[PDB]
Amino acid sequence: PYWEIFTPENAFTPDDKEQLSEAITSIYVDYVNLPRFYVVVLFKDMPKETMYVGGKANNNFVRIRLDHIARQMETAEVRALMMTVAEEKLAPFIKERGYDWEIHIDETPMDLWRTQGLVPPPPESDMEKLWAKENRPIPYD
Amino acid sequence: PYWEIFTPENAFTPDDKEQLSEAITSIYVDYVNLPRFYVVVLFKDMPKETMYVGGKANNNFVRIRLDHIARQMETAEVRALMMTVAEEKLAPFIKERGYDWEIHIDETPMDLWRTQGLVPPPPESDMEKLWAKENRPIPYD
Amino acid sequence: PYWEIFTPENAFTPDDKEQLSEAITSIYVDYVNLPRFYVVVLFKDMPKETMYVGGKANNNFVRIRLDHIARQMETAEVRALMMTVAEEKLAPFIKERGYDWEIHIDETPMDLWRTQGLVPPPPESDMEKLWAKENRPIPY
Ligand SMILES: [Mg+2]
Repeated sequence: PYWEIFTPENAFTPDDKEQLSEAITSIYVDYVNLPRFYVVVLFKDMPKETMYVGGKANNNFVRIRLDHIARQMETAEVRALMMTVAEEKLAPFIKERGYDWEIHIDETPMDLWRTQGLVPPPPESDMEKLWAKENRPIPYD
Repeated sequence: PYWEIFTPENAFTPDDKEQLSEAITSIYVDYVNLPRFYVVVLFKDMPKETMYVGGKANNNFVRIRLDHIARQMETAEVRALMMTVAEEKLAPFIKERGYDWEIHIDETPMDLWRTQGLVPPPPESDMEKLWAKENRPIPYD
Repeated sequence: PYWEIFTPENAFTPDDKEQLSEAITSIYVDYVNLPRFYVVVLFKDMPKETMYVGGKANNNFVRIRLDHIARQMETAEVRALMMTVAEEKLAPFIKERGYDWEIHIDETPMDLWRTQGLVPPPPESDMEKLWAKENRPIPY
């Protein structure tokens, strides 16, 4: 997963970002058994007067966009659950701190993706489980 | 709509950005009566020697990328019209100020999107018309 | 092609960025005769404690994402070749300098794309060849 989180400048401390990125990572570890290192979260500070909503600056706004590469979600129920779980992980840092926020996901081709130069193994394969156990990309054939 | 506009550092004043984001919002309001707050425009300043076109730094270049989430464009005619209107709104700020520029759009899944933790209502629904009237996301069932 | 390259602060000098974007550009020029100016590379410096991998800051990490707009890659072999050649161009600047790195591609619709306000010509068309030779969008 590839997460971008656009925030007001200095909204989050390093400890905040660690805790939030840990919560996001736990989504994929708990629900999909993904290797932890698949989960990338990029925090991007946005100065005042750079984020515009409906033609007006919103300096109290967190905008989230992510790509899902590793898996495709095939049912309405699973797709709704992903959005629900995402909101649960985010709420302590965003909603409950008074920010406005919005989030969307795109699904991108699994075969156009490399990590440390390696082709990630098939979903739910024994090799994927090994990558998850050691939490690193291990060369294989 | 989710717009990213990468510009040279200090290309636009806060007033420029408000006027441009307003022009962008008007595309969607005028043609379909979309809720205004669906339209997000993110301005990102890029310092010199960070944007490379054909292998050479171009410090006079505005690159625009957007996601369409709320609606799909189903005919060639509508898709061409969208690009035409986009160029019209952009021209006073970009082309006419001597910038080089390029723009593209991706369409992403409508059902993997939440605003203020809420599921946006169906297109052309009474609830969508209410969201547009109040220009706020209102909880519903 | 639309490339975003996220790096640790001050990882690359202007000369580094010039050479790397030239290498990336050579992919499309050499293999498909794409117009050079189609290839855009954006470098984004990321300060310490802004890139998190598996819940921990990785301050030694280069993340690459690109969109392919102009054409689609229709076979497994071509799609694999693209990733292989990309890794080859990147290695002298990233892998060989000791960074961790990751890359992925999305394919976006050809007909929702304009450059200098113009409709790009059809792939492999006579007009595309003129755009490539002059390396600029020629009204037509
Ligand atoms: Mg896409």
